[PDB]
Amino acid sequence: EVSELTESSKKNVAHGLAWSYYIGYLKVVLPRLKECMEEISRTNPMLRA
Amino acid sequence: SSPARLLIPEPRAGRARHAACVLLAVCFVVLFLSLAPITRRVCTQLAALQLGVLLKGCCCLAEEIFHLHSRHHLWQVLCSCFPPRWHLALLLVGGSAYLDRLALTLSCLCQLLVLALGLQKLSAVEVSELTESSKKNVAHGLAWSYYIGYLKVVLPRLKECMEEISRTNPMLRAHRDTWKLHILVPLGCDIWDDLEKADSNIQYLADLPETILTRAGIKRRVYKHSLYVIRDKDNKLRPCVLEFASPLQTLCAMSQDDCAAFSREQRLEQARLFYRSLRDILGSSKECAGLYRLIAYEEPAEPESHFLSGLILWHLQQQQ
Amino acid sequence: HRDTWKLHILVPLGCDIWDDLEKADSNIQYLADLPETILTRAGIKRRVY
Repeated sequence: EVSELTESSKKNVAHGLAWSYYIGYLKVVLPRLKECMEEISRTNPMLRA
Repeated sequence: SSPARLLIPEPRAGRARHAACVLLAVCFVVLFLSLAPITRRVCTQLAALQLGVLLKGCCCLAEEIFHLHSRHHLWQVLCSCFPPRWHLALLLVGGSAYLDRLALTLSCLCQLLVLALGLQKLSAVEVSELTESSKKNVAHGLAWSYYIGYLKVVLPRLKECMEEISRTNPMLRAHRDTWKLHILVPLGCDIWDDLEKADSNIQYLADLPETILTRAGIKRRVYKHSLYVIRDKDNKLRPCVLEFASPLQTLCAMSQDDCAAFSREQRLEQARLFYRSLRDILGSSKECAGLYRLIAYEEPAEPESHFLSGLILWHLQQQQ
Repeated sequence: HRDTWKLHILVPLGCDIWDDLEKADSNIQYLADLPETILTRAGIKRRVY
């Protein structure tokens, strides 16, 4: 029964989109943000504020 | 407080069991107010209600006999069809039989008539709970995301890319019936970054540099595909356009994470389901009518150093 | 300040050039420096904006 329930629903796309977005983009671009912004913060006082 | 307003549906608190328990306590309290042989009738009715799941399991195994070889390969089929909480049902049936067959006949008649008519179905609450409780069903989402993001934007623009490639070197102009992108989807999760290293007979022929640029999350289109040359036997050489499935790398990275708690058997099942979903999605499409050929293989137990090359050569031969 | 809307050019009669002009004198400090990439395609330099 549980196997048929998993197979039949072809529209459970939310979990797939969430995990795909996470692994593909956020796990690889998020950590290198503070270091990428500090260099601009060195010359722009507005970002430093 | 908040300019907007959100009502996030937090999951069920599971207080239905508490309501059932308090109702049962109320029933016991009522029975206390205002006898012994009625326990036999209660047990017989419990056995009559329990034999329904036994009938359902028998029917399920009768239907799963053909899928036995494909999924379970004899004990596994009956283990899957029958819920493990069935020994007490057999005990109740045996006790009812020993205590006493018209009653059993009418009880089983009613049970299997209800089962066959299919008037007992699932309401919205339980199906929604099952939908939102199974956290790991990324197969369909990954298939749809892959198709929309990649396969619906580069497959139509495949004739012109290879046309300029053939303009650069007319070698692949001779082969015109194999002008479609080949996709490799191993049922495991291993992915080779240097496909020339996976097999000794696969060698590059043309790979022009290209930069993949994303501006605020918007990915730029890909205008180049890597052309290869699979060495046949000492008769000729054949070119190809080869790719791997990024969602399989997604499954691999999911399995690597500790917080995901994603195992190996689940990974295999999800990979097979993703393969089936992608095949069914591409089968009923229009833009990608015949501009693709996806190859699914399971790595063999015996060590073969030229397995993939032979498989793709066979796919090319049937392609012709 | 509207009457000082013109580019200033420093030409020392020697040849010393400071890469960080904020370090040449203690009273010169940045106010705005947005990132920009200088691209030359086959010797053709892109305009500076």
